[PDB]
Amino acid sequence: VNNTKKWKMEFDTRERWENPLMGWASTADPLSNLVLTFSTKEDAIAFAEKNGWSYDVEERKVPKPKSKSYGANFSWNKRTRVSTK
Amino acid sequence: ALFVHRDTPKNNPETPFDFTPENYKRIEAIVKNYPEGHKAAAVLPVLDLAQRQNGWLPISAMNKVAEILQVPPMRVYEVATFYTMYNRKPVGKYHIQVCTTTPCMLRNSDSILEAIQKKLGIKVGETTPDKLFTLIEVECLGACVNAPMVQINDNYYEDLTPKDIEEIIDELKAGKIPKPGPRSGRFSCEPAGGLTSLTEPPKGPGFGVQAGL
Amino acid sequence: KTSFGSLKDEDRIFTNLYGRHDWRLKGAQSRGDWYKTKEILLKGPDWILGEVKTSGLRGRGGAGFPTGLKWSFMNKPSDGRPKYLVVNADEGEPGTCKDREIIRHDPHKLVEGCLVGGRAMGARAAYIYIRGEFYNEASNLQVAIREAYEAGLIGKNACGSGYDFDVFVVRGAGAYICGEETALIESIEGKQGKPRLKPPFPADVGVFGCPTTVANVETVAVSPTICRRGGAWFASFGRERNSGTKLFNISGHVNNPCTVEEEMSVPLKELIEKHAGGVTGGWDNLLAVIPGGSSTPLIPKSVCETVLMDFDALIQAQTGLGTAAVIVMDRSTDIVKAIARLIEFYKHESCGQCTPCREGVDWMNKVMARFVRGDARPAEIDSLWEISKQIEGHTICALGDGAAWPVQGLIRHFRPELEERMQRFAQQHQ
Ligand SMILES: NC(=O)C1=CN([C@@H]2O[C@H](COP(=O)(O)OP(=O)(O)OC[C@H]3O[C@@H](n4cnc5c(N)ncnc54)[C@H](O)[C@@H]3O)[C@@H](O)[C@H]2O)C=CC1
Ligand SMILES: Cc1cc2nc3c(=O)[nH]c(=O)nc-3n(C[C@H](O)[C@H](O)[C@H](O)COP(=O)(O)O)c2cc1C
Ligand code: SF4
Ligand code: FES
Repeated sequence: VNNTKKWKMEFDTRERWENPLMGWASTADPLSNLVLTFSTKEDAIAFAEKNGWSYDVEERKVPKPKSKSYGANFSWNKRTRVSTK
Repeated sequence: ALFVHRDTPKNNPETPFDFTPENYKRIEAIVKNYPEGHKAAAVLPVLDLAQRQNGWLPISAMNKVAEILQVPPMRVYEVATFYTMYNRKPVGKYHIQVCTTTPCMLRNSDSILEAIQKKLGIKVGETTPDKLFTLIEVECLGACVNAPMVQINDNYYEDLTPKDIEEIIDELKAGKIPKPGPRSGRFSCEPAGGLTSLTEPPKGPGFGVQAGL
Repeated sequence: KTSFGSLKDEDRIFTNLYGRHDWRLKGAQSRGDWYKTKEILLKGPDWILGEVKTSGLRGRGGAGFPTGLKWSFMNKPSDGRPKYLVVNADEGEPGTCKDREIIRHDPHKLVEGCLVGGRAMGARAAYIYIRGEFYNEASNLQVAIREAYEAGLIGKNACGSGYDFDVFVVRGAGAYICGEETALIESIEGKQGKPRLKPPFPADVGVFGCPTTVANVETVAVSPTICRRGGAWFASFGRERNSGTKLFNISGHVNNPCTVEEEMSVPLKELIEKHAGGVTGGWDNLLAVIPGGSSTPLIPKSVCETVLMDFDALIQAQTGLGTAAVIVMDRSTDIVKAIARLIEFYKHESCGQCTPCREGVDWMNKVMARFVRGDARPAEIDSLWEISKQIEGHTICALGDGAAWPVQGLIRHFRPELEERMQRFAQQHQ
């Protein structure tokens, strides 16, 4: 989860097409590889508003805390018995 | 020796296996030993029962044990490939199991393994061409003070010399069944030159019983 | 008492250890078994647990946990679930054949131990997980259990005490790891015998999900004798925290390999030369002794001269007591071949569940198989030591420890013999 730590700003992907000579991915988009890194969401929003970029924000999707129990694999009456180990 | 199955014509889910009805009553008595709702706990006896009716486990005994216990067939395949008794290949009618761990290797189980090899004309893992003797090499059978020893199908043959195992094989080829005991002078596990203990008669009920009982 | 051993025949628990008397019910009641069992049952769980705590009984399975402290984990109120005593009758340890003798020759003692122990722990039934290889012993035990039901000693209103108690026998199917208590639980439940992690301990989550105490055949069978003879009688043998009597299996390179009941802190040399007729070729022919079955580190001749056969004096001798199974090895032994065969046993008997045992026990078997031939160099000895220290302590159950300890004992006491083996390989193959 070390790649899910900091906020990122990317841009909309523009056209990539085939080079007629070699078959490479040609582009006309200067901002096609521009990925910016921000500590918090509001620093990213402030950097987008400072540069006149129309932005949209997706909120951080955090994994909810699960209830883990090893002995629950070996219950008396519940369906959470494992059939093998 | 493999742990994946390939359908041979004699081992497939269309191989005829089915229990006898007295074995169905035995399976009912097995399943009544476990709590209601834990019928899967009867996988290990019933499958072993399938090894006693048939001699080995095709993949129809495993599927039948899976079906009559309402367990998935993989959960029977795991039990069949985990535990070393379940013969997933047909063995001979007498399944000779020589123990070669350290308390038996120190008392020369190598000479007895060589004796069974040079007697039957086979080696470890092979079955004799009449399908009567299968020789393999097993770990500690739990008869260490009676070393060296072998197991044949239920029975421990203990304190063996190569002549003793030659004679046991000779009378297994003749149809009789020998006595599962130490082929030396002693009876079960006592010191071989007479009792060093338990010579006095046992006391009986009431001896040494504390007050207030 | 200061010197221990020379146990008297009147002070024996396992009378008819040798099969010389009638193992059935009319023979067993004529030897003190099933006598005043109802008066043991009626005095409650707390009295029986106190008599087991007073006696100082430790776990005869081999780890030596205090038996009263272990069984008092069940003295707790019912939470709807039933409670189970489970008898560990697997006995897969090389060297160890004592539980075979208890089941084969004193089966009613085990059945009365099931009844008394399950009364102490409030248990509903006894699942005797017997070894699958012990078929004749299992039918032997089933005959005794039929005799116990037909006499009304167990079952409905067991011994006339108003206590309902069943005794079941589950046969194994050929796995040494199914003697480990959680893997034995998983084997009773119809699965692969793979050990559970701890916690939950089996007193919390055990067989079928129930409160469950797994205990050895010996620590269960000696419990009616502790209840009848008193706990102080059992604590009056052996050293302090090393109380009682013990079955010993002296096998290997002795004159008379045998099972013997002996007092707890007996000297090893006295036990060997008194009950087994001594080492073959004399005591000066002694090379090593594996004191307590395969899992314990071996000890050489200079430790075997003075050592006591209990838990604590063998821990101080940097080995363990274990199952008190004495494997004696004379000077004619290729000791590397014996230890490498023992490591081969531990890779054949290893359930494959966690990484350090599944990979490192096979890797130790490959290294030990090259050490037999000497096809190595001395820097691989210390490396092998490190491999054992990466298996020991990091595994789920103690079979990784029991695979690491023979390697560590062989290195610690016979590093020069390994080095001369490898240098003579080097000078005869180069
Ligand atoms: N008799 C035989 O055939 C064999 C015996 N062994 C012996 O087994 C020993 C290892 O046994 P283990 O059970 O793995 O060792 P040990 O760490 O776990 O535990 C011994 C007993 O004490 C109980 N216990 C310990 N701490 C507890 C706690 N905090 N709460 C509740 N219960 C607790 C456990 O449930 C177990 O029954 C080895 O030292 C070896 O001597 C090994 C192989 C074969
Ligand atoms: C790999 C392994 C195998 C074991 N096998 C047995 C066994 O066969 N019989 C036994 O009584 N204990 C065996 N034990 C010890 C048990 O874990 C447990 O401590 C014992 O069975 C019950 O506790 P007790 O010593 O108080 O009776 C084994 C332990 C391990 C790690
Ligand atoms: S260390 Fe070995 S014996 Fe233990 S759980 Fe892992 S594979 Fe099993
Ligand atoms: S070592 Fe062969 S029976 Fe235990």
